[PDB]
Amino acid sequence: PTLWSRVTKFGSGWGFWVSPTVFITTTHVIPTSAKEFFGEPLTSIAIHRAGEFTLFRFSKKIRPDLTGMILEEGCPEGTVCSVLIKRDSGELLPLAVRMGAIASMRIQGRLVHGQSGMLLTGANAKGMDLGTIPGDCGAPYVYKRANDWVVCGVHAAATKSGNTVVCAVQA
Amino acid sequence: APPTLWSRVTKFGSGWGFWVSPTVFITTTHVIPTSAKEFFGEPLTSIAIHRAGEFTLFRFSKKIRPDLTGMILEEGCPEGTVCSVLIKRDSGELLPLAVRMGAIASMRIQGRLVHGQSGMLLTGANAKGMDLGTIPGDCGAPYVYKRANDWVVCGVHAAATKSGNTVVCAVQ
Amino acid sequence: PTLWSRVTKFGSGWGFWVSPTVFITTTHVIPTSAKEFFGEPLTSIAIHRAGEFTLFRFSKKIRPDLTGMILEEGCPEGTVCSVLIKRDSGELLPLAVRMGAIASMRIQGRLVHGQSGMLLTGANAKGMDLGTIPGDCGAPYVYKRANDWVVCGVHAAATKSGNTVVCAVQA
Amino acid sequence: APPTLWSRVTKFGSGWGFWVSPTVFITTTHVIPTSAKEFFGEPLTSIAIHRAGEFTLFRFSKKIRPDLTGMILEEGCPEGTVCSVLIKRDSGELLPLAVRMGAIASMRIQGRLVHGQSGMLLTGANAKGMDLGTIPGDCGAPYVYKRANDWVVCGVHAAATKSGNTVVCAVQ
Ligand SMILES: O=C(O)c1ccccc1OC(F)(F)F
Ligand SMILES: O=C(O)c1ccccc1OC(F)(F)F
Repeated sequence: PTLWSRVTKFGSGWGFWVSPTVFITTTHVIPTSAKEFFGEPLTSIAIHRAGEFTLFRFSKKIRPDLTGMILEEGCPEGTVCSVLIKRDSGELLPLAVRMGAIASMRIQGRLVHGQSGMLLTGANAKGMDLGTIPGDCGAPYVYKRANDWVVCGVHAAATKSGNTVVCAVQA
Repeated sequence: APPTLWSRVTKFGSGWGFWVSPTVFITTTHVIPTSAKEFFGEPLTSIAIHRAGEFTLFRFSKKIRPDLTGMILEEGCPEGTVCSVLIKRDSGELLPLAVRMGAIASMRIQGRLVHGQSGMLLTGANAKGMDLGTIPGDCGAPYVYKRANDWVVCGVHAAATKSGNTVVCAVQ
Repeated sequence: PTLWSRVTKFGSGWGFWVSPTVFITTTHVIPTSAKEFFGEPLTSIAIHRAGEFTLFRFSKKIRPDLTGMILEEGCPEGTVCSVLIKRDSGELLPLAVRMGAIASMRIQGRLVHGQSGMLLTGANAKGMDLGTIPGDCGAPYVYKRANDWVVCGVHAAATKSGNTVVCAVQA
Repeated sequence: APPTLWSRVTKFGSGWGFWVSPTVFITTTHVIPTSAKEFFGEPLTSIAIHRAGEFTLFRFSKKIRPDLTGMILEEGCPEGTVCSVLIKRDSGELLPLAVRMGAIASMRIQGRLVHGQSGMLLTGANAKGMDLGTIPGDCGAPYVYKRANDWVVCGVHAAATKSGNTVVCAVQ
């Protein structure tokens, strides 16, 4: 009965269960030495990568407690999403982000491609929480539309200021 | 928010309260159990109650929480200050909901008349629900913000609109 | 062909032409000594006041160049409106405001009733423009909905900070 | 924005340009008339052109605008800075559109590849239109912001998305 339930610690960051068999994450957090994930051998896992966005489809239900949600290739410009950040502290941190255009976007010295957005906290977090930290990568971008939650990508990067974030998206 | 702030948040009646010092506990008036004659081992006799509408402050005659340092409680915060509401949810999960504070207001929220410092949640578009917004069970949860050095507490969770987006913090 | 066209200097502030015969303004800006407005005698003008919101209906078309727009009693909580500020300088200043609840709201020492909102400029204007000044009262609150512009009230007050505004609304 | 800043905004080709000093005029590359051999009485011969994609700077050999003081032009602004875009519209109307600036970006805007400092308009929800947003005619309009004492200029209007909400400022 909760979206928070779907946000799972993974590699150097997090990922998100879209359904009992589909898990999405940020490509840079995935382990580079692995034979199995969540007790299924890589043998049995379809991997689909598109830049900083990776989708895994398992051959058996890993989370049969979940129903399948809508996944979309980003959202309409001006949509206000929630980035669902979990911290190792036990803290849950849903932050509002106004989404902008698809772009390639030089984020502290790095070329990153995805949908840009700006945190509504503007306070421009520098250790009060209120913004993202490197450890948060792979957290999902969701919003409510009619009666349904939509997930439209995963957290790939953020600028020192904290104002600008990049959501990696399905191709 | 630091653990010593989470530490001050106590389960109380139909919601929560917050330890400002070893002898001072604050909460929302409507969560206080109406028939209670004793709190933390002390009878009403031994407790100073100060009530102003939906804000209630208890001062005990002995240190109930000697592990704590006295903190700054202020009468709300400056307009435009972004606060965290320290909400505990099922399973030792900590939910510090970001809120932009505005004006001292009076409102009718679902039949009932409410007075305090209004704010708007910064967690999502329609914050209607337990995942992005408040629930009745969160009443009494403290509003807090970090200054240059400090954290300060400025009120307790009293109400939210059917939409989710607007909250009311009751104030000293 | 422009919404800006409908924003007309008036008394100590402004008002807005909803149609050729209907003009809305903030009650406190209206002149307290008058026999005619826009060349029609008060004789011929229906006045409807509700607190800080006043509607005038003329007996003849004053602005027959305009079509009639939708007027609504405030908007849904979380709607992002535009306050259409005109300055005596010639400047046009559309500012985004996220609307909140109907409330009575003590704004620098004054009881004002209407829909509260917060300026997205957050910078909290103190002489860069980016916020309202007393002279701006009566400016309309509009937003786009399907193919139609909606007007849902007029600017009645703002806090020193600049963050909080009150939109006066139809009863 | 002060009148001495509005004063610097000149009608130029398919849009606008801006006088940084008596001898320095900046604009968006794509508004420059392609067949022009003379500007403000001077032939190309006598003008220093510096071009970096969609930003063009002209330095003349004589004071074209001796009424002006030299101003600070910077290579864009810090992330989170709120700028004004100094747009002139039909009838001596002045439209300083509020924009929150973000990251140096590369985008495809309606078939065409664009590079500069991205921002989001603060004028309304869907800024699609001339009343809340930009139009093709606004290209070259300067981006400016007020500091403690100063105003600074940090780029010129190069592009906007079909939605309205995202703009691109080309930078030195
Ligand atoms: O001191 C205790 O017994 C205690 C134990 C767990 C949690 C809170 C406590 O403090 C108090 F609220 F005062 F009871
Ligand atoms: O100095 C002038 O002739 C002048 C007159 C009106 C507007 C701009 C002007 O400056 C210049 F752009 F340089 F032409």
